Amino acid sequence: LKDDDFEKISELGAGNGGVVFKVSHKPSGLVMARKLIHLEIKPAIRNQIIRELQVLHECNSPYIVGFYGAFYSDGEISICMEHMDGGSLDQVLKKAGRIPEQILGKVSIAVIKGLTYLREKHKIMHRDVKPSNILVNSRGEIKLCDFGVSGQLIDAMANAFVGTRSYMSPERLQGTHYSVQSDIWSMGLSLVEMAVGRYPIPPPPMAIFELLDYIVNEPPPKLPSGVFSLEFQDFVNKCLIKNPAERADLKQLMVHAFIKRSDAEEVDFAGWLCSTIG
Amino acid sequence: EIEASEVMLSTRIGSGSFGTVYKGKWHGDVAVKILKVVDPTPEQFQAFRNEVAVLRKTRHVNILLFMGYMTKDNLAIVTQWCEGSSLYKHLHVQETKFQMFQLIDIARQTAQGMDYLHAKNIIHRDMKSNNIFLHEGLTVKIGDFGLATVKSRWSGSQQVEQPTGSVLWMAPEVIRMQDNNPFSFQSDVYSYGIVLYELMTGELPYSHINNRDQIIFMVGRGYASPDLSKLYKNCPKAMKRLVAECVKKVKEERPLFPQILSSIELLQ
Ligand SMILES: Nc1ncnc2c1ncn2[C@@H]1O[C@H](COP(=O)(O)OP(=O)(O)OP(O)(O)=S)[C@@H](O)[C@H]1O
Ligand SMILES: Nc1ncnc2c1ncn2[C@@H]1O[C@H](COP(=O)(O)OP(=O)(O)OP(O)(O)=S)[C@@H](O)[C@H]1O
Ligand SMILES: O=C(NOCCO)c1ccc2cncn2c1Nc1ccc(I)cc1F
Ligand SMILES: [Mg+2]
Ligand SMILES: [Mg+2]
Repeated sequence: LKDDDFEKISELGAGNGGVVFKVSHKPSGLVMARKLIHLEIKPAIRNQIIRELQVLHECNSPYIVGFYGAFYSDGEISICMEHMDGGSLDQVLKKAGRIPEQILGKVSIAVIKGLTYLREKHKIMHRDVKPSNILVNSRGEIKLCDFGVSGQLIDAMANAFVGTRSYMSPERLQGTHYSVQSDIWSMGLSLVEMAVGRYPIPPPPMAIFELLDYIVNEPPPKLPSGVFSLEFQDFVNKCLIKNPAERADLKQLMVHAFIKRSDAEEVDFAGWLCSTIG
Repeated sequence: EIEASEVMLSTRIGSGSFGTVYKGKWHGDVAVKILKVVDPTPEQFQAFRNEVAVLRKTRHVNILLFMGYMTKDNLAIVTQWCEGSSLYKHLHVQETKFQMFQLIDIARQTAQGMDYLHAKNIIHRDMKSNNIFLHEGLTVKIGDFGLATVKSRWSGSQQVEQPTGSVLWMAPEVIRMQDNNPFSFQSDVYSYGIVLYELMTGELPYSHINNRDQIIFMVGRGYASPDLSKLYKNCPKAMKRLVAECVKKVKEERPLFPQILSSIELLQ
């Protein structure tokens, strides 16, 4: 895949790392998302990142977004993924005041299945479990994107401008050993940010470092009781545990009653998504 | 203000923390940075125009010229175009092999430029290796200085007063935001010390951290500092003392740029 064979149709969104454009593939005539991450790195690092991103070809699962290729055009690494009509879930928070609990359970099931597929088949941790990094489709599909396939890409990203928010587990910020439990902590934070209609680090603005200190040395946030089921509060509390050892691992999360019950429940997520985003 | 009809926008170069760079041809080669601000409030725009004035007066061999602004092609600034690449590109992207005296000369020129900028009470925030360009080969040019009214977003008539820019060069005191006005001379001194570390190491600091968030937290809390064992063995010892001096956590203990300039003048 080359730069000259895409015609940018629209902008999907822009983040601190880069900007994603809804584009067309001239040779094949299909619409795909093209993520441009601007970074100034060595050509050897560019080739290393491209080869490491090639691995994304065999990452096939209903809970991870598609991948067609990646290449470096001019001062930017460009990754080509399959287009998700619903965009990301942060777009949904901008649409709806708060995500309902049943679809939130569906989201949780999708993300844990994606995480366990990634861990079991690729030995890869997401490290970026955010509302912006899980994507939704018109048919009801929920997939994971922007996970840590290329380590050198993460190292190049490390040199980044300051952010506004953070979804990091305290063990990563402290610098201690981190495992998938960091991803579970991040996804628990994401569940809190979806259930309530706000970014939940400063419980009901505050700068980035103050956010980070607060999530390092003070108790983790919790959902507002009385407007949510006890099961989903138990699920997020087990996800949002400061100690990685006490925090539940994936194997407990599959057999977590929240996940099993939400899988038993039949929720028409496609219709609700179409209603809330038009 | 500069009338946009005379300026012509050539191929894009890139984007940054608060603007996007185009190549312009207004009375010669220039660089036009369209700002990310979509609806600049009149107060912000007026304070920015006062900046346009102050920065247009500034004239050093070591800082890029600041011609002016234009409100027609959205909100934009016209600055001197630098054919020479950025210092970040030479040190990391191109891995340019600089001799000892060349690195000392880059440090001296940067210190001189920041000294002049500080003498007119201009706090060159967003100070990093990206903003330094090696014109004609070795002459150091500081750009993207000042512009505090634009780099930061505005909550109407109130500036957001929150950090903005790359975190590897940011001061712990401006990372913490413990004060409404933490940008000062010493913050620029710390940022210059970080660029000094990059000059004396050839690598970005905190290479053992892969996530920027961990960097921010452990810098502001003091758990992480640029270790001085990465510096070159051929680096003079007083140069090492100078850089360790510039990167100290305590704001007030960091020296002011005349002292640093005296330090390199002793080194050379
Ligand atoms: N395949 C896709 N389909 C639809 N929208 C997408 C797709 N990929 C990305 N996007 C959108 O593009 C936006 C830009 O994403 P990024 O550039 O990764 O920034 P981000 O996701 O907000 O995370 P950071 O930390 O800010 S870089 C996302 O927030 C999505 O809304
Ligand atoms: N006057 C200039 N002459 C030549 N290239 C420039 C000039 N100003 C900016 N650039 C280039 O434009 C690109 C983006 O620069 P900026 O938008 O200023 O971002 P930055 O300098 O990396 O950091 P900040 O915080 O945004 S100023 C880089 O590749 C710079 O080398
Ligand atoms: O895109 C990234 N982050 O963006 C939001 C903040 O992480 C991202 C971050 C780290 C990373 C390591 N190797 C690839 N990485 C990314 N790219 C990426 C990879 C796979 C897919 I599928 C889609 C993608 F966009
Ligand atoms: Mg993303
Ligand atoms: Mg610059």
